[PDB]
Amino acid sequence: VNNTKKWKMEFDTRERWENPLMGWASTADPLSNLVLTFSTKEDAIAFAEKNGWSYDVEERKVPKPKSKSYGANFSWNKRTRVSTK
Amino acid sequence: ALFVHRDTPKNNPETPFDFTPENYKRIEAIVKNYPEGHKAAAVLPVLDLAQRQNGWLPISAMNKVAEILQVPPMRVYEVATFYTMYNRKPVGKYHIQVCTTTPCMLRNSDSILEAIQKKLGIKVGETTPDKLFTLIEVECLGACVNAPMVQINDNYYEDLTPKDIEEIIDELKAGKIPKPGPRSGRFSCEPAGGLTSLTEPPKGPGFGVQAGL
Amino acid sequence: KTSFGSLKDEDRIFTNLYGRHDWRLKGAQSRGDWYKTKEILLKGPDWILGEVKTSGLRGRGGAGFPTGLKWSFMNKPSDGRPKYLVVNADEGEPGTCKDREIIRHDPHKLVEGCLVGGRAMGARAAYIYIRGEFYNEASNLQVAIREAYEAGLIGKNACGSGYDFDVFVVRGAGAYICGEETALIESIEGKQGKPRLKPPFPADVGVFGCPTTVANVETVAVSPTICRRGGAWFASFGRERNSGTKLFNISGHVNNPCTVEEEMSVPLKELIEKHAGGVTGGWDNLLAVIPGGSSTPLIPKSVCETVLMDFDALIQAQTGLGTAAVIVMDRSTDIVKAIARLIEFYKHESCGQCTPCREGVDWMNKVMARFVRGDARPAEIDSLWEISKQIEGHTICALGDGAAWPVQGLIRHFRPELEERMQRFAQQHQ
Ligand SMILES: NC(=O)C1=CN([C@@H]2O[C@H](COP(=O)(O)OP(=O)(O)OC[C@H]3O[C@@H](n4cnc5c(N)ncnc54)[C@H](O)[C@@H]3O)[C@@H](O)[C@H]2O)C=CC1
Ligand SMILES: Cc1cc2nc3c(=O)[nH]c(=O)nc-3n(C[C@H](O)[C@H](O)[C@H](O)COP(=O)(O)O)c2cc1C
Ligand code: SF4
Ligand code: FES
Repeated sequence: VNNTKKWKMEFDTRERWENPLMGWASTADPLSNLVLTFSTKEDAIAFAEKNGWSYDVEERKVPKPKSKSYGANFSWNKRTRVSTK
Repeated sequence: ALFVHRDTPKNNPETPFDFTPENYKRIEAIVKNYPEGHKAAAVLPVLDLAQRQNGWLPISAMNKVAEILQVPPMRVYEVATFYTMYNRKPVGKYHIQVCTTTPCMLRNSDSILEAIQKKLGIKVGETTPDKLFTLIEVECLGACVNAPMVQINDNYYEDLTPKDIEEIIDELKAGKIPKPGPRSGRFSCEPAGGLTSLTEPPKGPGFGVQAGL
Repeated sequence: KTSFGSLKDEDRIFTNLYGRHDWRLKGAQSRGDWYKTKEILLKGPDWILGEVKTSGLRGRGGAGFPTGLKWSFMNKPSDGRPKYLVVNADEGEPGTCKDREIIRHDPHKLVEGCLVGGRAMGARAAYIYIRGEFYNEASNLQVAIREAYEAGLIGKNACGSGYDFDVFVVRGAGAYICGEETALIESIEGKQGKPRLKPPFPADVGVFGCPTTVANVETVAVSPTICRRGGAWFASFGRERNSGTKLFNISGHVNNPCTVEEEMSVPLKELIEKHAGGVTGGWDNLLAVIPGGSSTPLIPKSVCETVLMDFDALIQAQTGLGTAAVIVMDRSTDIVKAIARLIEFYKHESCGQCTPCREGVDWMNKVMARFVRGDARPAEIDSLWEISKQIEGHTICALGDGAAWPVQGLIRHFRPELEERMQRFAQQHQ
């Protein structure tokens, strides 16, 4: 989860097409590889508003805390018995 | 020796296996030993029962044990490939199991393994061409003070010399069944030159019983 | 008492250890078994647990946990679930054949131990997980259990005490790891015998999900004798925290390999030369002794001269007591071949569940198989030591420890013999 730590700003992907000579991915988009890194969401929003970029924000999707129990694999009456180990 | 199955014509889910009805009553008595709702706990006896009716486990005994216990067939395949008794290949009618761990290797189980090899004309893992003797090499059978020893199908043959195992094989080829005991002078596990203990008669009920009982 | 051993025949628990008397019910009641069992049952769980705590009984399975402290984990109120005593009758340890003798020759003692122990722990039934290889012993035990039901000693209103108690026998199917208590639980439940992690301990989550105490055949069978003879009688043998009597299996390179009941802190040399007729070729022919079955580190001749056969004096001798199974090895032994065969046993008997045992026990078997031939160099000895220290302590159950300890004992006491083996390989193959 070390790649899910900091906020990122990317841009909309523009056209990539085939080079007629070699078959490479040609582009006309200067901002096609521009990925910016921000500590918090509001620093990213402030950097987008400072540069006149129309932005949209997706909120951080955090994994909810699960209830883990090893002995629950070996219950008396519940369906959470494992059939093998 | 493999742990994946390939359908041979004699081992497939269309191989005829089915229990006898007295074995169905035995399976009912097995399943009544476990709590209601834990019928899967009867996988290990019933499958072993399938090894006693048939001699080995095709993949129809495993599927039948899976079906009559309402367990998935993989959960029977795991039990069949985990535990070393379940013969997933047909063995001979007498399944000779020589123990070669350290308390038996120190008392020369190598000479007895060589004796069974040079007697039957086979080696470890092979079955004799009449399908009567299968020789393999097993770990500690739990008869260490009676070393060296072998197991044949239920029975421990203990304190063996190569002549003793030659004679046991000779009378297994003749149809009789020998006595599962130490082929030396002693009876079960006592010191071989007479009792060093338990010579006095046992006391009986009431001896040494504390007050207030 | 200061010197221990020379146990008297009147002070024996396992009378008819040798099969010389009638193992059935009319023979067993004529030897003190099933006598005043109802008066043991009626005095409650707390009295029986106190008599087991007073006696100082430790776990005869081999780890030596205090038996009263272990069984008092069940003295707790019912939470709807039933409670189970489970008898560990697997006995897969090389060297160890004592539980075979208890089941084969004193089966009613085990059945009365099931009844008394399950009364102490409030248990509903006894699942005797017997070894699958012990078929004749299992039918032997089933005959005794039929005799116990037909006499009304167990079952409905067991011994006339108003206590309902069943005794079941589950046969194994050929796995040494199914003697480990959680893997034995998983084997009773119809699965692969793979050990559970701890916690939950089996007193919390055990067989079928129930409160469950797994205990050895010996620590269960000696419990009616502790209840009848008193706990102080059992604590009056052996050293302090090393109380009682013990079955010993002296096998290997002795004159008379045998099972013997002996007092707890007996000297090893006295036990060997008194009950087994001594080492073959004399005591000066002694090379090593594996004191307590395969899992314990071996000890050489200079430790075997003075050592006591209990838990604590063998821990101080940097080995363990274990199952008190004495494997004696004379000077004619290729000791590397014996230890490498023992490591081969531990890779054949290893359930494959966690990484350090599944990979490192096979890797130790490959290294030990090259050490037999000497096809190595001395820097691989210390490396092998490190491999054992990466298996020991990091595994789920103690079979990784029991695979690491023979390697560590062989290195610690016979590093020069390994080095001369490898240098003579080097000078005869180069
Ligand atoms: N008799 C035989 O055939 C064999 C015996 N062994 C012996 O087994 C020993 C290892 O046994 P283990 O059970 O793995 O060792 P040990 O760490 O776990 O535990 C011994 C007993 O004490 C109980 N216990 C310990 N701490 C507890 C706690 N905090 N709460 C509740 N219960 C607790 C456990 O449930 C177990 O029954 C080895 O030292 C070896 O001597 C090994 C192989 C074969
Ligand atoms: C790999 C392994 C195998 C074991 N096998 C047995 C066994 O066969 N019989 C036994 O009584 N204990 C065996 N034990 C010890 C048990 O874990 C447990 O401590 C014992 O069975 C019950 O506790 P007790 O010593 O108080 O009776 C084994 C332990 C391990 C790690
Ligand atoms: S260390 Fe070995 S014996 Fe233990 S759980 Fe892992 S594979 Fe099993
Ligand atoms: S070592 Fe062969 S029976 Fe235990």
